[PDB]
This record gives sequence, structure tokens and C-alpha cells, in this order.
Amino acid sequence: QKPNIILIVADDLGYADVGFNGSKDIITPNIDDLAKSGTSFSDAYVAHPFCGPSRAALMTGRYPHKIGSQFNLPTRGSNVGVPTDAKFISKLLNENNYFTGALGKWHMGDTPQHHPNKRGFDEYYGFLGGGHNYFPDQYQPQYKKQKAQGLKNIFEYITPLEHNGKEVKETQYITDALSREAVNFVDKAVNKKHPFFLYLAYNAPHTPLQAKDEDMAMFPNIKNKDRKTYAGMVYAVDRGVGKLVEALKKNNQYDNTLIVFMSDNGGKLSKGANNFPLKAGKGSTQEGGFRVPMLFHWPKHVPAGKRFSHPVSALDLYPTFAALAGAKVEENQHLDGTNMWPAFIKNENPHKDEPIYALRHRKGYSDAAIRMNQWKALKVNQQPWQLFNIENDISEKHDVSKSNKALLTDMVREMEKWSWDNQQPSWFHETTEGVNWRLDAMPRFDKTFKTT
Amino acid sequence: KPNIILIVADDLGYADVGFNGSKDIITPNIDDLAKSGTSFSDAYVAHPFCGPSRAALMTGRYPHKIGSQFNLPTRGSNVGVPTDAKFISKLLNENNYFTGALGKWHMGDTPQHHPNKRGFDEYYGFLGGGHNYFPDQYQPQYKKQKAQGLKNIFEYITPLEHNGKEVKETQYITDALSREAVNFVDKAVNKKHPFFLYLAYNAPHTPLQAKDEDMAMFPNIKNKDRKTYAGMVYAVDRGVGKLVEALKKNNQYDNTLIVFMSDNGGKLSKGANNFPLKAGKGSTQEGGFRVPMLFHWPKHVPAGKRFSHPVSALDLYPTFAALAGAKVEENQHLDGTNMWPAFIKNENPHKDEPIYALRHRKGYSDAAIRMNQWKALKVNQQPWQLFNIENDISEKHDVSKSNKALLTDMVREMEKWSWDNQQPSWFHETTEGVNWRLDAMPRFDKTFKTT
Amino acid sequence: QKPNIILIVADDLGYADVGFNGSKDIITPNIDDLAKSGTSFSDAYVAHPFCGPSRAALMTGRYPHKIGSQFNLPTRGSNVGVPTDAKFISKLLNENNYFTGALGKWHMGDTPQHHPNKRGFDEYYGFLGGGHNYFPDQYQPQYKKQKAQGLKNIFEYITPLEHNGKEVKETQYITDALSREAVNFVDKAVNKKHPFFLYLAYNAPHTPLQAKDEDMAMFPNIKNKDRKTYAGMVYAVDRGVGKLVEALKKNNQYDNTLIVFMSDNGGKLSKGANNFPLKAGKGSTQEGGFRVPMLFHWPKHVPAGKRFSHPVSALDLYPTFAALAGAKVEENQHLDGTNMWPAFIKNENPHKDEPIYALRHRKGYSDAAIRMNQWKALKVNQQPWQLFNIENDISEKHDVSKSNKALLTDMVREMEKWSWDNQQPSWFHETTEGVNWRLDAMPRFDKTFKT
Ligand SMILES: [Ca+2]
Ligand SMILES: [Ca+2]
Ligand SMILES: [Ca+2]
Repeated sequence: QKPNIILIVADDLGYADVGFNGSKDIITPNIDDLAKSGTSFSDAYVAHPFCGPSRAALMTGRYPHKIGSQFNLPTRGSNVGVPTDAKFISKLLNENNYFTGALGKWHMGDTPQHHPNKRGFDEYYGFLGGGHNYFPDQYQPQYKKQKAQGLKNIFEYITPLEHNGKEVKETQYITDALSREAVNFVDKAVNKKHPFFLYLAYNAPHTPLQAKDEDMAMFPNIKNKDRKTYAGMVYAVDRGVGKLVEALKKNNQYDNTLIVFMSDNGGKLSKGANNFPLKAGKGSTQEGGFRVPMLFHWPKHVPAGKRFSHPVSALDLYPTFAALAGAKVEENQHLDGTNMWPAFIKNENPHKDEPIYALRHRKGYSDAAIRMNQWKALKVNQQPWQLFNIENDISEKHDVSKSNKALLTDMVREMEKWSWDNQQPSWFHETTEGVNWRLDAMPRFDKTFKTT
Repeated sequence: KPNIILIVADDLGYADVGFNGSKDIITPNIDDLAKSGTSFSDAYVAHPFCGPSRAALMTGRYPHKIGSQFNLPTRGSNVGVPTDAKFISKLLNENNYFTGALGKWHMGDTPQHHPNKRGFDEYYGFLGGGHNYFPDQYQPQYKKQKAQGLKNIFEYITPLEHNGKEVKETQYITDALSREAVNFVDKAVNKKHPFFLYLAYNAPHTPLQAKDEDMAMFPNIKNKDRKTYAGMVYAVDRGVGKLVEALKKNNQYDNTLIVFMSDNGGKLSKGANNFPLKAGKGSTQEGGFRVPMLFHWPKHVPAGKRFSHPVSALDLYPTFAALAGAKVEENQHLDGTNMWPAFIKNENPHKDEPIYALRHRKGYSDAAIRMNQWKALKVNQQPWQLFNIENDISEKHDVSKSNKALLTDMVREMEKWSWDNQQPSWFHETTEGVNWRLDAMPRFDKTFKTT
Repeated sequence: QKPNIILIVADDLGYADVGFNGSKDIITPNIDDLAKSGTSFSDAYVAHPFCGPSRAALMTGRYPHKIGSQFNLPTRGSNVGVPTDAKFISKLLNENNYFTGALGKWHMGDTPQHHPNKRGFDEYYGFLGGGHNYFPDQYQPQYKKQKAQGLKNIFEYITPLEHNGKEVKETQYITDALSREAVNFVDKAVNKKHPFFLYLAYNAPHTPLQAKDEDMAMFPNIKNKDRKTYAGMVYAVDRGVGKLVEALKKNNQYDNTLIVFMSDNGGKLSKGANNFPLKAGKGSTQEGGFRVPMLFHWPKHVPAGKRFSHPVSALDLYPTFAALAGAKVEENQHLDGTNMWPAFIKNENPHKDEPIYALRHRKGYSDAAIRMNQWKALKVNQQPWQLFNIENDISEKHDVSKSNKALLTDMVREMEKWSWDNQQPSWFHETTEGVNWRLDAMPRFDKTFKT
């Protein structure tokens, strides 16, 4: 009776780069099949506008700020990671009988205690850092050359992939390999006779922009070189989703599986993505940076052919997956999301009269976002707080703060209140970022929460 | 095992009760408890303002040791006095006591920081730093703001609660809290365990709002604010009388230890008087953290006496624990002492031991050390001063120049004591925390410099 | 079957100040006996180039940076110490049946929970601070005079020694007393019928430079006054080692005991030491500061008359002692060392293709060191990173970074990677050091890891 759960996460997939969310040029039929026979979300938000903190939030069900994970891990490697006392959704499900697998991108710590096998994943196949070169014919020779030279700090994008701690020699284009291993996983799950949970973390369409010629050949009308490469990268994900769906059907798993497909953040416009109609992209507190595509699919439980128009947070997946699995959640875990299912079924706002936050730090100041009901408050580029009616003004073109003073001020002060239990960052993505953090007396919330 | 009542007035000045020298405000019911018990001429709180003082009372620890050196953010927060420091209420509750808290909290409004999770079976009051006194005034303002859609409403006008459910209060807040203190000790009769009551009045803290009937009792007080203040204190005294008539009615009075005190010194610009002490609220001068206190407990606490040796608010935790038969573990790191053995023998419970105060400011800190007859003072970025506080209670005569070695030794022991102070877990305003970080605080290089 | 273990640690013993490690002037025959019938180490490194952090590392098996112990404890006293959640090697061995003793210098916290008896030492005899005056005839009168004056913050070098928390009145030159108590310990261990572990932490030859006339009389050819005093101090250690060895033989303990003799850091050149052929000394990331003498001795298990030429870290003693004792180590402990025994027996590098680090903080910047295989990277005096082939260039005279850019950069980046789990310091050795730490936004790893 308890359903299987598949969380598919594309990396830097732009808002307009799947068909079901308005793509005019990239075609994603297998992903679209899941949308057409399920529900898509027009107001889905991640907890942070870039990779590491967004992913920390997905797994922990907590705003990354609450657990010191506001920054990506140090790009050249580290002995730190998402804190081990915050129980991952995989570990919870595993403790309630689920068979658990994770594939592809991790970027939440490479130490023994931060490794997927210790965060409640029985199976893991992928690469532990922030991304990876896509062609083994290219990356394996570079790693061979650097290792034989004696070097220990080798760029994590060319290191060998692993399976449960043992290295492997990958042969296929990485997107295809991860898809293949997703098939292998759900095939292994047939014999287990428990429900299963799969975290499928594709690196596509994250840099570097490397695509197969066979995928790029499907977009002859895309004249721009990078956009074409990107299109091929996304299509490879779509082929993967089709390959996984044929395997689920083969095993009679398809009907009792909740599939969630989403992005971890907004697309990067300078690396082939499109976020139409949203402003800006990756790393912004504008909508482009943390409003993402999402679909649910689960026959007879998730309504087919619908589009859910109320705010949903990536933080909601933790308690929602838990509720659907029959897993008790303790109050000592401090989950920032909500079980969105009661409100989803009744077609009501699961965050009625409640804020959804984004807060991205920069050098000496912070950009911020608040989404509640129809309203979107925006703090960006050291400007005064702006307010938009995001239902009417999705592109954030018309600041109506001047005629809503009390409402905006109230929203900012509630964020100010919310800020106090944010931990100091446990790391930064670069050594100079942490020096500057300390030099600038951060967080400079005097700037961030100043009002009229 | 005795019942225990800790009554705490908020910003009650040193000279604003009769038993501690008031010439103008009259407090007969409070004075009754003094007359038939023991008052304390050298009683000190752990910090010269509300939040950290109260954190210390409940935890038995200097607030600096647990990151609670500042009042909680004035516009609300998700933080509070850390949950791993067990409150005296929780300890007593685990040793069979029925536990109640009334009025002011100001130690965290989250589920895990709420009174019901800090070991209080009953709670009636308001969770923030204070409250407007008249429901006729505050409830319409809250109705208007709530219907407007606003979520960050000023905590002084929000509705009071009883164990997490809201209520619609009808009386002047001081009288309501007194009434609920009666209701509590009445509920305690049927329980047949001993009880503990934390009665945290907001009077005479701002705003200065008094009943006309109380102000009418001070026709000779010409100053408007002092009159209002006087009426506010008198309302507390009426409350204490109403509680005492209830204790007698239930035959609880004879087996109850009542402690009446202030959380800190009075604020001179808001109607208080701290005579004969210098300065007031927030100072490391005596005015800021030397407070009135009485114990009352028939046959156990001597009647009509005045105890002249130093006592700390930190002492109430282990002293209440000892009197209740509650074991205290060393892993708790209590900074106070069980003052009862020394109290009975009329000896100094802190003989040859310092009592500290340390209040932070913008880019520097003021400090105080009280040991035996001596009072060391660091204030206003001046050199350390020393006073013989037995002879010189008003701190008029700095005798540091002729006691160099002693002063230096005292400061160095404070310097030693400072190292396990945690970084603050919050500040009362966002700018205070920014400045803390900008100024590289604590600037203990200034605070512990000697010559 | 399970061996006894003795860790003898001299304090600030210079690289060239024992015979077995090249001394031409100081003579140390009993120490040399252990070298001659065992193995010495030419490439032995401690975890930090000064006392407190080095010792924290020895006991915890962790780089002191990982546990907030990068600085010596506050010189005038404190309520902090090496964190209690990092299990000491003594506690581990004690939990696996060993009888445990510690002698002399502690300098890892003087509070109840940081005291030797709570860090897994059944027996303790010594002084809790960073050093001590050597002659009871001199120091006890000064302490008597200051205590009777009323002072509480008395210089830790003159305070009385203790035995398991009770004070004593020591009569002998401190080095001789500690040696005597080491005898007393191994005599007490005979009756126990378990294996034993002894941490013998001499303060010699740390300042102050105080020696017996009888020891100084053995070096008539040393014309320099301080070097002679120093020589006598080291000789007193050597007499102690002989006195301990005669006791081990008397009890038939000698043959089944692993004796490790080492220094906690490099010698201080301005206080009588010699670090030949190494550059600089105490507190430097040059070799002089953290490359130290070490010998192992254990008959039939440790090869006799050999000299091990591969890198060994003080961090290795924790897991190596554990493995030899049959004590399981959990991964949750985060040991930074390795069990060096498999590689030691095969005469292979126990840290093949693995770095050994040093990182000493200063005012506004940090000096650093990396030792891997033949290479030594050096960050000193705010200069660019240097690289030496330490096999060819032990004195660090010839920077070959200009022709090995990729290798140096790779080494620094691996240190940069390693730095991220370093905790903020939990204390500093002086109040102004911590203020400056905060003012200068430390750690300034932007300077420390620039390439
Ligand atoms: Ca991403
Ligand atoms: Ca107060
Ligand atoms: Ca030393």
C-alpha cells in the first residue's frame, strides 16, 4: 500500500526549458507525458537560488540558513558537509522500511560521515562534488595524466565516479549512465518487496555545456551554439526519464510510484538556459533564481492534466514524503516546510497567510525574497525593498510598495524575526568569501531589514 | 517539603518599598512579610536589566555563560534561553512540585522555549518584555491591527494566554495576575503535592499606567510620573495582600517560602527611586543590580531581622533545590550557592568569593565586582575604581589609589572568570549585533586593563 | 600479553640536546641506552610548535585546530580546557583495563571536568599550569607570603603541587620528584595485575632555567652560563630516566613496556637550547619549531640499534598505542594520525603520499608548514610559499619553488582543503590576542593559502 517515491532533480534547468512549463524550442516528450497525466506547479519555489543550499534543504526539510549551509561547499574540496544531526529524508524513509538509492550529484560533503551511504542511501552511484565532465573519453585521460604526475587536489569534475565507495570506469555519456543506473536500481527494487525511494540528481544541464551529437541533431532550428548544446543536454535527461518510465511499467511499479521532477534552482542565462517569463536567473532573489518547474505524477492519487497555481516549497517534500510513507516526524527536527498534501487535494494554498523565503548572501550585504499569497517582496542590489503582485506581475516590472507601506514593512519585520535562529555559516565556497564575511561583520541585517 | 513563591517586580527601585526605606510609597502587605521575616540589605541580581536577570534566576547561571547577555529582539524572534540549561521550575516539577508561572516571560516565545516546556504546569501571562495595563485600551488596537492583516504586532498589546490558548482579559493587568496567583494556590490545595509559583509582575515597568483608585492614595506626590509609579507599586502591594489572604485561607501560608524581589534597579527617568544607591537600571553602579529582597517562612526564616551579607539571585536555584530535596548534578554548572547554611548561622554565604555584573555597551563593557566589604567598578571607560561598600554605599570615595594589589587581583579573577562566557546568541536590536561584530566584541582588553 | 606504555615528554628539549640525536656537549647516557637498544626517529614531528596545542594533540590524537585548542590556555588562569568530548588516550586505555598515571605538567585545563582524574588518569602528581619553579626552598615561601596577603590570582609557577586533588608539600628539585613519583607509580602497578600507562610530563628544560649544582658540575667545559644551566636540567631528566629504568627492571616490567621518549616542541634558542642542524626553534613552522627527538624502546618488538628515517607524527601515538593495547577506536573520534606500526615494522613511510601539517597563528596572519615525502612547504614571515627538498636541505637554505610551481600549489590547496574543519579558537593565551584575532578577521587564510 505505501507508495514508492522518485525525486528527479535537474541541475540549473531553466523555467522555460521543458515543454510542460512553456518551452517553445526544446522538446521533452517523456517529461511532458508525466505532466499531461499528472499535475504541474506554476508557483514552485526552492529554498535557495543555487545548488548546495537548495539540495541541503531538499534532503533536510530545513532552510539551509538554519543549519549553517548557506553557501556551496569549498570548490577545491573540504572535510565539512551538511550537519549529520539533521536527519535526511532518505534516512527517515530507510528507517521506515524503504529501499533507498541516490544517483549522480551529491555536493553535501565527501567525508565518511557525510557520504550518501551514511545519510540513509543503501545504494549510491555518482560523483560527490558540484558537477562533472560528461564524456569519459575526455575526462578519464586528464585524470590519468594528473594522478601519475603525483597531484592530490585534482579538479572534482574529472575524478572517477563511484558505486558505494568503490571507484568505477564509466563508459557512457554521464546523463545516460545515471539513467541506466536508475533502471538498474528500480530493477533491484523488485526483489526487495519493500517500497523504494530514489534520489535521481542529474548534473544536466549544469556546465560544462557538453552534449551528444545525436541529441543536438534533434534541434536543427536552434541557431545559437550554446542553446543548441543545452537543448541536447536537456533532451538526454528526457530520454533518461523515458528509459526509467519503461522500466517502472515493466516491473508494475509505475502505478504505485510518486514521481517528482524539478530543478534545484533557476537556469543560468549565460550558459544556455531560458527562464521566461521570469526576471534574471541562477542565484537571484528575483523569481528567475528560485522559482522552478515541478510536476507530481502518481495515478489515481495525483489528478491528471491539472496545473496547481498555489505556492509550494521544496521544503514541503520532506514532511509530505514522510506523511505519504507513514513515517512519524519529531518536533525536535524543526522542519520549515509543511505537509502540502491536505491542501493539494482540496486545491487550497498550502502556505495560506505564510511566507516563503529566499536569502542569498553577497559581499557585505544580502539579497532577499518573500512570497506570501499574491505578494512578492524583493530586496536586491542594495535597493529599497520592493513589492509586486506576483499573480499579476510575474516578470516583476511594477513596484507597488509606495501604495502598500504597512504590508511591506510587516513582511520584512517577519523575515527579520525569522532571521535570528539562522546559524553562522559553517563554511564558504571560497576562502576569500569567509574572510570578507568576517571583515564585513556579516550578516549585515541592518541593511537587509531596513524599512520606510 | 515547603511550597515556594518567587514574586518578582519589574524595575522596582531600591527605595520604592517601605521595608527598604520608602518615605512616600506605602506597601503595607509587602512590609508585613518583611516585619515577620528577613529582608536583605545586600541582595544582587546577575545583570542590571530584565532578560538576562530573569534567565539567571531560572537557570541559576550567569547569563553570560549561556549566551543570554542581551534582552531578546524587541520585535520578536525564534530564539530563547537555551533548552539544555534546566530551569528551576523543571527541576522542582521532576521532584513532585505543582508548578505555575504568571505574567512576564521574556525568555523565548517558540514551542520549546514556552513556559509549559520549561517545567511550568500552569502559565497565565504575556510572553514578551512587557504589556499595556488596560484591556479597554490595548484590545481595540490589537483588533484593528489583526483585521488589517498584520502579523508583526507590538507584543505589548497582544492578547494574554493561559497554557497556549488566548484569553480576553478584563481587569488592570497587575490585578489580573494577582487574581490568577490566587486561582493557582487554590488549584494547589486539591493537588496534595508542594507547589512552586513564579509571579512575574510587569509593574512598575513602562508604560506608566495606573488606576485612579491607586493614584488617589498618594495626594501628596506632586510629580505626575512618580504618582503614576506609586499607584503601580501599590497595585502590586494589593496583589501581594490578596495572595497572602488566599494562602492563609488554605493553611498554605505557614509552610510556604515567599521571596519578594526586583529583577533589577529602577529607572529614574520612569518614576523610580534608588536611594541611597547611585544611578539605576542597566548600570554596574549599585543602583542597577542591587535590589530589595525579603524571605518569609514562619519558624524557619527569622522574623523581624535584616540580613547584611551579600546574596545573589543565582543562589535561589540551589537554595530552592536543597529545601525541596532535589539533587543538583555538577554537569549543570550552577554559578550560585546554597545560601541556607550560611543564612541560618548569620555568616557571609559568599565569604571570600566574588559576585559579578557585566553589562555590554557600544564598543566596550561596564563591570562590577562585589567581594566581602569591597566593590570594584568599571564604568564609562574610566579606570577601575574601588569602594568600601560597607562604609560608602553611594560609591562617593574611590580608594583604589591605596589598594592597588587588591583591585588588580579582583580584576584578574574576573578576567579569569570571563573565558567561558559564550558569544551572545542574540541581541535586542539588529544594529546592536552588527556593532558587536564591527567592534570585535567583547573588548575585554579595555574591560580588564590594570595599573 | 598486552604491553605497558610509557610516554616521556620533555618540555622544549632542543633537537641537538640529547646524545642519540647528535649532542656534542650535553650527555644523556640513560636516554641513550634506550636509543642504543631501540629505534630513534630522524623525522618525528609534533602537531604544533608550542606546548599546549602539542600536548592537546598527543592526548586527543587530533590536530589542535580541529578542537579549538590552537593557543596555550590563558596564562593567568581560566575555566576552559581541551574539550571533554574528545576522548583522551588515557581514558581509552583505562576503559580497556589499563592502570593510568600522569606526572608533572598538564596545561590542558584546571576545572573539575578538565582535571587529569576526569581525563582517565587513575593517578596524578604534578602542577596543572604551563610550568613551575624547580626549587621548593624558593617557591613555597613566595606562595605562603602571597596567600596570607589574601591574593587569589597567584602565579601558577609557584603554587603547590598536588596528588589526585589534595595539595602536597614537595621537598625535592621538581625534576627529581617527578622521577621519584614515576618510580612510585610503576611500583604501585606491580600489585594491580593489569597493564599500565604512564604519561611522564617533565617541565625540564622549560624556563625558568634552574638547575642543581651537582648536575651543572658535570659540564665544566660548558662556558656559557645559560647553556650550562640547561645542560644540568637535561641531565636531571636523564638521571630520572635511569631511576625509572632501574625500577622497571626490578619489577620485571622493562621487557614488556613500550617506552616513548620525546619533546613536545623545538627548543628555545634564547633559553639554552640547540636545534642543530635545524633552522630557528620554538613556535616556528621552520623545522626547528616542530621536528623533535623521539625514540621507541620495547625489547624483541622494536628493533634495537636502528634509526627510522620516514616521517612520523605525534598524532600517530594515539591509534598506535590503541592498536597495541587491543583498544577499538571509533570513526566518530576523527583521529588525524595513523597506526604507524605496520609501516614501522616493514620500514616503509607510514605517511607515504600524505601531508603532515603545522599551523601557528600570529597577529593578523599565520605561519604554516607541510611535510610530504621528500618535500617541505613553508609559509613564514608573510613571505611567498617556499619549497625545500628536506632530504637534501634539512637546514632549509635552498628554496626550489621557482622550479616546482604545480607541486607547491597542489600542496597548499590540500592544506586549504584541510583547513575548513578547523574550529574557531575556544580561547587565547592573552586577552589582547583574542581581541586582535577578532579585529583582524582571523583566520586570514586568504594570505595563508595564496598562490
Ligand atoms: Ca544548480
Ligand atoms: Ca526589569
Ligand atoms: Ca614546550
